[PDB]
Amino acid sequence: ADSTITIRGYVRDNGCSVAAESTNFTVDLMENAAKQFNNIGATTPVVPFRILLSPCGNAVSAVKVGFTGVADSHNANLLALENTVSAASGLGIQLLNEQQNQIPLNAPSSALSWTTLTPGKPNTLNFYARLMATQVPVTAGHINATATFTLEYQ
Amino acid sequence: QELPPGTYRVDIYLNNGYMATRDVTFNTGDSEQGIVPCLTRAQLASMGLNTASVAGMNLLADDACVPLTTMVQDATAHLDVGQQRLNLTIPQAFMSNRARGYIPPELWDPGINAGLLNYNFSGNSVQNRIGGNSHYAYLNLQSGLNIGAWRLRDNTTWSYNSNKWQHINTWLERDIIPLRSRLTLGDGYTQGDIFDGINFRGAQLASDDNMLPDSQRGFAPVIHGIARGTAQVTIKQNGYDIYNSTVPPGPFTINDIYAAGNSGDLQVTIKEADGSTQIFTVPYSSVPLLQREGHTRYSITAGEYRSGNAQQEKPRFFQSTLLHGLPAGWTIYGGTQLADRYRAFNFGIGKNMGALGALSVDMTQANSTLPDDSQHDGQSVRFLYNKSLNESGTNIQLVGYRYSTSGYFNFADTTYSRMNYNLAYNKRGKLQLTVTQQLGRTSTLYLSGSHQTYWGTSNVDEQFQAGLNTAFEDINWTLSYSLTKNAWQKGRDQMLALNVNIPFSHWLRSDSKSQWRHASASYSMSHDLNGRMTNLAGVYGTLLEDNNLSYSVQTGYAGGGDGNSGSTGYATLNYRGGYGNANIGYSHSDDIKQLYYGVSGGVLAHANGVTLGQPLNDTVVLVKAPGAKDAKVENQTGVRTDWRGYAVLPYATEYRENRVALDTNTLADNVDLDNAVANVVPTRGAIVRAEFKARVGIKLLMTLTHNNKPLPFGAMVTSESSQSSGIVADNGQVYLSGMPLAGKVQVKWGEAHCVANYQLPPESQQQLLTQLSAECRS
Amino acid sequence: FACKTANGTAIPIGGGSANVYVNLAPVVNVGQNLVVDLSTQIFCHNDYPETITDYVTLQRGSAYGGVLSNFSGTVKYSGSSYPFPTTSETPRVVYNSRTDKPWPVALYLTPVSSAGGVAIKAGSLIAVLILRQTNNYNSDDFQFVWNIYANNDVVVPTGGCDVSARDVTVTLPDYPGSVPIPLTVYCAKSQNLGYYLSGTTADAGNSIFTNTASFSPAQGVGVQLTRNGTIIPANNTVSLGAVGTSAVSLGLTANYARTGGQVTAGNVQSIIGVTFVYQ
Amino acid sequence: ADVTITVNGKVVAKPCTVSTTNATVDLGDLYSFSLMSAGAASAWHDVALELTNCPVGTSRVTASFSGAADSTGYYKNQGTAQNIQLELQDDSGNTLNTGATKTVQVDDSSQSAHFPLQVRALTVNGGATQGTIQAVISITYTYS
Amino acid sequence: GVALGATRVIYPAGQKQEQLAVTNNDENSTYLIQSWVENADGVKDGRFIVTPPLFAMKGKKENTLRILDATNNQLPQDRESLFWMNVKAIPSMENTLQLAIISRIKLYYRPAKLALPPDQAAEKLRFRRSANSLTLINPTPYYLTVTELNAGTRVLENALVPPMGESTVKLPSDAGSNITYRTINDYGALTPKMTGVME
Repeated sequence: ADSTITIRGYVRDNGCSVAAESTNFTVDLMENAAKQFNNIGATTPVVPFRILLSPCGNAVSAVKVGFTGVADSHNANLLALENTVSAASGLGIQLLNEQQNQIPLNAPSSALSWTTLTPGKPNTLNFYARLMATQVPVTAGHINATATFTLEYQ
Repeated sequence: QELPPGTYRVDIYLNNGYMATRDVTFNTGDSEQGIVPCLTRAQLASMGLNTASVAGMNLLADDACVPLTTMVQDATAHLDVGQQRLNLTIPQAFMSNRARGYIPPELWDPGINAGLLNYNFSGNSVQNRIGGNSHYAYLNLQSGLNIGAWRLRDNTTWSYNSNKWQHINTWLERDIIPLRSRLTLGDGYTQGDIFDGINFRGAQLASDDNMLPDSQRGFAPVIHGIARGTAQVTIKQNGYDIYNSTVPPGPFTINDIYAAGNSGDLQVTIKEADGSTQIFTVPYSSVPLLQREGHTRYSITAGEYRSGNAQQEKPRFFQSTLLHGLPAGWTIYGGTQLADRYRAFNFGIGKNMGALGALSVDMTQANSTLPDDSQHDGQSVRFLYNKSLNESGTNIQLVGYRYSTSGYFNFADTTYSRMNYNLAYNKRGKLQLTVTQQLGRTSTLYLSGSHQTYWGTSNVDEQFQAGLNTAFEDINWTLSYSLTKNAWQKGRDQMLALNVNIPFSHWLRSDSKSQWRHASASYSMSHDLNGRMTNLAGVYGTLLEDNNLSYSVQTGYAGGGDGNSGSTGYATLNYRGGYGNANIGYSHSDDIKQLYYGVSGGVLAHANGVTLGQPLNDTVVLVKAPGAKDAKVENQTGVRTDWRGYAVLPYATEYRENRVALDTNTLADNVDLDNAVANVVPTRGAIVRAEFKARVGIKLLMTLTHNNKPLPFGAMVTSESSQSSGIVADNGQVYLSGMPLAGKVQVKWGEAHCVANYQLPPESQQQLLTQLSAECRS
Repeated sequence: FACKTANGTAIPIGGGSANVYVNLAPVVNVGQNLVVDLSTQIFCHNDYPETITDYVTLQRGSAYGGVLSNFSGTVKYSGSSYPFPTTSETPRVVYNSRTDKPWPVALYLTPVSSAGGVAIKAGSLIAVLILRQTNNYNSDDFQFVWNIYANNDVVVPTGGCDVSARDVTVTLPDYPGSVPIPLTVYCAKSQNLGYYLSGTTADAGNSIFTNTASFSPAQGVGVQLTRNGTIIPANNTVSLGAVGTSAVSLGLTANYARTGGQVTAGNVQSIIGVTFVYQ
Repeated sequence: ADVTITVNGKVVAKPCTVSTTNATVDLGDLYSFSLMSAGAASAWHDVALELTNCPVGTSRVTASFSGAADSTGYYKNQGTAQNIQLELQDDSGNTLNTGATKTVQVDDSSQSAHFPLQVRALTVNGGATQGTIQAVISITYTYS
Repeated sequence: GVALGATRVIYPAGQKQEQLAVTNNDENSTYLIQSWVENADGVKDGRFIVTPPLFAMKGKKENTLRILDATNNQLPQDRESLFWMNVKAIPSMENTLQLAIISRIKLYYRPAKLALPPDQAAEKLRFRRSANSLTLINPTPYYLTVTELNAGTRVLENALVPPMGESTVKLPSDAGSNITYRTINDYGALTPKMTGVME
């Protein structure tokens, strides 16, 4: 043992890279002109959007996903659009999970469920978004809104 | 779905990926919808298609309708009016820059114009028992200079015994990016690839293997495959997945794959959309001379021969080695040497058999002319075999055998003045061998050696080395055995010794605050099987906070051999500071008692001024952060910024990304940064500025109110006094770094309005962050 | 008149004429150097002393032969010395006894060098001697030639001085030590000697002889010689003084010397010659 | 020439003096994010072994590295961090696994020579877990 | 693709600042990073100041978020204090719906010189089996993050038991018998599986 090279390193646990996908509506006054379908008029060609959790860390095994945003005055489970003059009326965006069920908007941390992830290999969460009518009829206008995706780690 | 044909202002997509939006004309052709788009060459090249991949596209006009569906095999297009988009499916074999880790040429930083100086003054004093004393002092001096893209260097040293300047090296290197090579002017050296290493002083244009991405350097099986439809290709090796990427329909080519010969064979699978699989395995074995398919390494040199001996001449010469990679694991090579009294030609040819192991065999003919004007012709052929890590753990790294004729002489042999170095006892046959064997989990057996024969004498050069390493948990059991027998001497010099390394790291808590976790004991006993036997116990480690100072204490005993015994003792200190290094060692061997001493360091002379630090190493990153003081650099041991706020990074890799990060915990309480982490991409021998804007002064959080209401979100705020600035968040709060004790504040959010002013109390100096409240003007 | 010898002898061919293989012992004598003393080698007897008497003389033209064919000297015939090569006839010697008596002849050489020497290997020609035999009975006379041959490798002196050995090989230690060179020079007469070195040199000072080694020589290493404590350069005459009968060692010592830059490991060898010159 | 003397000599190479007997390399902090993929490697860190005061007659120095290795071929990690190994190279682009040797020239002016090397962390199987990295490489010099 | 340096941050009592890496791997997507600190009730009570609280990241950038203390020793120092770090990322520029990304992690304010070591807290977890429910008791001054709570073969819900307190979970009677559990350490890894000790 004439000389010795000693190596000392430390691997830090990393979180996850979250890439969001901006959803763009098209519809073009199809349902809006016809329905007119009570307050449960949640019939709109769902636009599939995904939240990319990639790449992630090896510790990230389970997380608590949940949405927060500005609710509608009529239906609390609907994300209200921008209250502008050029905007529409009597509409509220509904958010659905991969199993096509209504996700509780503005829900606390004690209501959300643990979405188990894959440690290492990239994860992907697929969600849907459609329009639900609160008032009737629906006037033609812009469809802009804002929301917030909270990723609560274990 | 479908709409009547015509011009379409539609966003163009390439394999479900947006690119650009132009007016696309659709004509009636052979497809699904019965219509085909009319695109041009200039658009497809700016879309993702590599026009060089399609032979016959350069003949078409500038705005001619390219028949992609016919001219290009396995290519389909589709227009969709339902979502206003245009889906295309081009094979990835027609795309460029597929290499993972690829770095664009324009990102490469040529560096900054600055002077260079690297000192390393060492030497030792020996106190003999019977004889007297002996002082020695050797000072290094690596001068240098960078001018944009030119790198000047000048090596020289000074010596003292018990006395003048001796010159070493002086060159001027430059990297030629368009040629992907390097131009060396002055003192240099060639590669020992084909012909033996030659020291010279002239011009050399050789390809740099450092420019290529690390996922493309070295030989590796370039996997070619053709998929019918959209498939997902995955590649496994030794049970674990190594490669994974989805590919469009049509032919494809994978020229990545990190070189790992001793990892086993590749397992490729192409799972189609339906479920059909194309299972085929490609074996892996690599010889150091092999070139990857497409890679071309060359080395044209020209100058005078410079050895440094007084018994040698300075003849003119030329050397142009060339290597190229061919499909199916084939590799051709062989350069040519032309000189005044010597010439030589080489022919390579080498293939990766894979299942039988890679092999390359080249032959070099030489027409030499010895100093006595006696011509001698001859050839020299070498063999190079390699096999991957077998199932039993058999790793045949290299089996080499070179055979030269009786009339074969190297170029260096024809550079001497007198005959009787010798030209009547040239080397005949050399046999190299290096094989490692993994013995289970915690054991590895190492084997190596050489065997040289000479024309005339029946004498043989013999070297041999075998070492078995066992790893018991934390303890590393090392046992080696060497054997060196020269021809021009008598007796076999073989040494037999074992080493036991026991680190204290895994003996305590992993979170222990004791400095004993940074230490390790090393006991070794030696015996040359000829009377002499030694034994040495020693403990070494590091100290201080950043672990710069390296200590070592070892004492032992030696005796036998020829009747010479005595106890030993050694102590070494090696410190690396932010202003330079220092190394002092002391040796005690009863009869012999010496004392080592040496201080090295690096000096940079940039535009801003001068910065001290550790000894430079070819590529050095200059940190520029005026304001910081004791700023620790992450991933860098011993690197601290000076009092000015500047620093130098001795450790920097070329043609890759280097993360220059400053540890913000070590920053002053009156200093903050806009960005503490930056990346640099230096060329070989470059000096890149790593700038970090610092803010000297008090950090404060202001609450700006306008008309009994706080300022809106996203309101820009700039200081009149200092250059520093910030952005207003919620509740009209704004964080500012490096602010004066009192000064005017400018605010502008729409089209400036608000004008603030404040005067913090001088007593609030010993606070890292004070909060206040102010108003505006209009 | 029949002759013989004990050591080697030769074979008679073409009648009474032949060569002769004899032992050599050349010693440096004052004035002239002795070559071969045939008075202790060849013995001749008369088979009929009481009926006839044989007379033998040495004619002119008797000179050396072979490599010594260019040298001169003297010849001791029956106690008296005569110029060699002989320019005239020499007195005759009576041979009338059955007892084998020696043939009193000793060839000498005239010194022309200081302490030079020529090597004579076993089987080479030495001298060409012309004899003449007569008798008292009748007037029958005939001439014949006796050539001289050596049967042992021996060096013959050329000057008034000689050495202990002419080919000595000394071995240096394992660097950078030194070893003494055993070379002594004796003289039969007080002379003013002066030897100088010659051979292949390296440096411009001509003090470092190149490493003329055979198998895998070293580099940047040469051989330098010294006496007492001073460097002895090439082509520079070193004086001894007045060398007497006692052997005087030159006092030389072989040392290692650095010629160029880098010092390649390997064996070292340098062949250095020396020539003597009278001062 | 009257007397020709042949002088035979012999120059052997003698051991130098090691100045760096315990050089230590700290990789710092790595993320599992960076070494998640298979073949991913950390940045290089230049390390050099300085050998000073080489006796006259020694122009070449050969160093023989040695250590423990795993199934990948590179040096095994004795730390808690799994699925991660260590690679050793020189300033030429050649891997120096547990055994391979390297020979360098000695500067005759300063009577010393060094070994320009480089060290990085890498993973073949991918997915480097959180843990410590402990690695000790043994090496013996052979002068010539 | 915004990513945090770690999944949790421990704040030693007495320290001035702690680092946190916010890395964006998207070369073109520009984000606006916002950050703050909530309490155990999820309300920004200004106990921890985040600097910088608002900044822009143009392309593939990186920055070091330093978190300052704003308590001046006015919190319970016998056990840990629960806080929540929130890093809000806003995509910077058609009837579109732009989403916001809040990366939410925990924030343990650990007092200086505590009694029981951190690693010796996961084995102190006690239980209370009764009816169709299970109570987890944590006497330690540490926030035990319990996960993978397997009651034999059945897998139960995750739970975070406060220090010197307790927390109940759902437990079906149609489950196993022997209780096993694993905890989340201070580094994000998993402590070895243990045995449930009720009462």
